[PDB]
Amino acid sequence: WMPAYACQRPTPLTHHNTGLSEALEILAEAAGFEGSEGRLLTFCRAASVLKALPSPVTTLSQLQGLPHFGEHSSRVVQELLEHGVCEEVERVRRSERYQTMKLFTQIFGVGVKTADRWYREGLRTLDDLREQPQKLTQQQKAGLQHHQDLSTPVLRSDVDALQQVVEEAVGQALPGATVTLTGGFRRGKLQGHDVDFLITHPKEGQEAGLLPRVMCRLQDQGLILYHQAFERSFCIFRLPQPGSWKAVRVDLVVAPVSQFPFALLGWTGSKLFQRELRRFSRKEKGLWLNSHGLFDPEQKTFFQAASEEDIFRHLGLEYLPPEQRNA
DNA sequence: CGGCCTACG
DNA sequence: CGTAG
DNA sequence: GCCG
Ligand SMILES: [Mg+2]
Ligand code: NA
Ligand code: NA
Repeated sequence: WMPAYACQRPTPLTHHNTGLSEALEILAEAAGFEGSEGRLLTFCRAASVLKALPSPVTTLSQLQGLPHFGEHSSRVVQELLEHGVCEEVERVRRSERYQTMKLFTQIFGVGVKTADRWYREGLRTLDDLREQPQKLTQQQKAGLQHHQDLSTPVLRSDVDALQQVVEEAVGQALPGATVTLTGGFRRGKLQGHDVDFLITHPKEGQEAGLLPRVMCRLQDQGLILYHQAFERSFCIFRLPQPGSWKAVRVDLVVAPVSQFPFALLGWTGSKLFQRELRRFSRKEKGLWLNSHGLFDPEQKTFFQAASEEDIFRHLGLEYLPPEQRNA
């Protein structure tokens, strides 16, 4: 009844099993901190299955037959239903390792492998990292410098202000170029931790060289605190606020218009949705999907898509609008 | 047994 | 390695 | 951890 791939089922933003999914996602995150991407994926997938259910799970029997629920994920739900807590989840939550790995990997520029090395070296707090700055990349220095602001929710009012200044810079750099809001905000989220924009031009080839021109124009307006030929720019903007400013993470992506449906699909997410869609494409349909195109490795050809709907159709999938891709 | 998404900076 | 969805 |  419940399809096994997340791209085969609608997942709305608001759902009925948040307590259960959040517990499984703690175990997924902890699996990642220990270097087990496979266990992370299973727990992510199991959490996502619960997000797609039409009603609250109140009895363990409601799990029978569900994909990605085996002995371990079922026991977690069982304990939560019977007792309101899962001992394993609580042990993880309270552990110094989990808390510190979460603290460090939430820094922009720091992933699991870097966080784990620092943990093994005895580091535990952000001030510990600040006390040893030669051990930081430029990206990490920027992540730590702006960490307070980057932990503040980005609101819709911020998104609208950012879209205006990005549209102004893009228009100065290339008349006729367009700016599309992607990421979680396109899926209907009201808050986020960053803002994602996709930039193109209707005439194929005119977007060559656009992103450096856009960045130069934003920097000369004093809008850029941090950035790295290129097509993805991971920025920190100086966003004006009444009497002051705050740092905000902004991603700017350029795509030629021939690739725009693929980039729009990829950058709209969710992350799990897109991993599942790429897995489905290759494993079930024998086609290779990324944010540039959909490749048939037998014919050695690329699928010409005019819309996201075209891509779903070519993959034999029922179309899902962005607000149902919240896997 | 062995895969688990697939890119760019 | 980091980043992204 | 789950499954093809
Ligand atoms: Mg985002
Ligand atoms: Na990080
Ligand atoms: Na982003």
